[PDB]
Amino acid sequence: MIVLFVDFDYFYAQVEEVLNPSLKGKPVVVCVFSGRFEDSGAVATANYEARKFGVKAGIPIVEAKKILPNAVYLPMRKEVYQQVSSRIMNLLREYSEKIEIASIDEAYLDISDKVRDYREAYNLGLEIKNKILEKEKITVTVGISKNKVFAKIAADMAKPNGIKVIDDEEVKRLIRELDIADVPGIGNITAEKLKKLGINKLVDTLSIEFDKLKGMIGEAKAKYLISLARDEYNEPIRTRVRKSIGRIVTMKRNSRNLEEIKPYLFRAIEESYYKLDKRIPKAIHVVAVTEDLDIVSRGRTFPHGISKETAYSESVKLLQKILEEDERKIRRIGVRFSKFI
DNA sequence: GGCACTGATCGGG
DNA sequence: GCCTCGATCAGTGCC
Ligand SMILES: Nc1ccn([C@H]2C[C@H](O)[C@@H](COP(=O)(O)OP(=O)(O)OP(=O)(O)O)O2)c(=O)n1
Ligand SMILES: [Ca+2]
Ligand SMILES: [Ca+2]
Ligand SMILES: [Ca+2]
Repeated sequence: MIVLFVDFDYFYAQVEEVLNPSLKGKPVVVCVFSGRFEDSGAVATANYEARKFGVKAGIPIVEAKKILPNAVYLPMRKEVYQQVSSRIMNLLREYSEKIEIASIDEAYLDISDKVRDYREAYNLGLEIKNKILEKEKITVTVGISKNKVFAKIAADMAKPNGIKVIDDEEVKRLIRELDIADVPGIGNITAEKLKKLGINKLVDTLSIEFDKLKGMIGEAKAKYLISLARDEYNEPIRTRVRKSIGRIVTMKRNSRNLEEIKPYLFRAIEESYYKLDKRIPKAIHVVAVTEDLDIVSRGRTFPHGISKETAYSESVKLLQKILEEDERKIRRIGVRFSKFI
């Protein structure tokens, strides 16, 4: 088919600029402050003026300040970005009945029934860009190609404030030339399991015999890569259904005292029910992040919905199970809810 | 043998 | 750091 992928530019930082245009041209850094002490936490994202100098998503706020001590550091206002995002997604709904909202700032549209060729798709992407800038003053990047994967690769290639088509010949080109590490779904861990098999371009997956592949990276990832390499990857645009909702907070200090952990757990439950809104979950998981940043979790499913009160008692029992079965101290604690009615 | 669960892992935003 | 974060894996109960 023809797939049009849309990815909002430096999204959180850009929303802050739209709400305060005085920020334009200055380096802006959106931060997630944990609360342990002044400037503990991580950068969620930064605009290009800050990113130019190495201030990127994930780094410690303290490291960012080392690099650009005079930048504007703003606390993440996720609920604001979520509202702006919801409005832009509503705009995209008008350009295709088949839309897949992939995350807070990305969506795929199947525009097969809306255009005959790539020339026409390109024009449709420009139209969408202009509509989003018109209504919300947000810039975005558009990628277009024959499937979801190469559409995303296109947008990657053209950001910021871009638009690009990857046509059939170029798809055949990329299967040959593009490094596997640049293929969506290959991370550091799988990339280096591939290097260690010698695989470094997509075409190579087709000459290695399946089980050396499957054996090392898994059945699913092997099939995925092979289908891309055969130019046979087809995955429809499907509406996404939220499968879980939760909240995990950082404690003021590592601990494995139940009475000390409890107040953070109950706050996580409270904030989680607020986010659930009308969704009633049948499953609850307590989730612990250990001092060495590992993640442990224990859950229970009920043949019925979980009332806040049942969430409160069950969560303590689940936290207790985690304390027995793992002796590392806990750094972050929260819950996730799922299996909605 | 293979389906339905579970917690851990991996890739990603 | 936190997720309006989900998919897939190995280990297992089960038919
Ligand atoms: N480790 C990360 C990565 C991303 N985000 C959030 C903030 C980003 O703005 C948003 C979108 O991700 P991109 O990965 O799309 O980030 P920008 O949109 O920030 O980057 P770009 O303009 O390159 O797309 O998700 C986050 O909180 N933590
Ligand atoms: Ca994105
Ligand atoms: Ca983006
Ligand atoms: Ca990559």
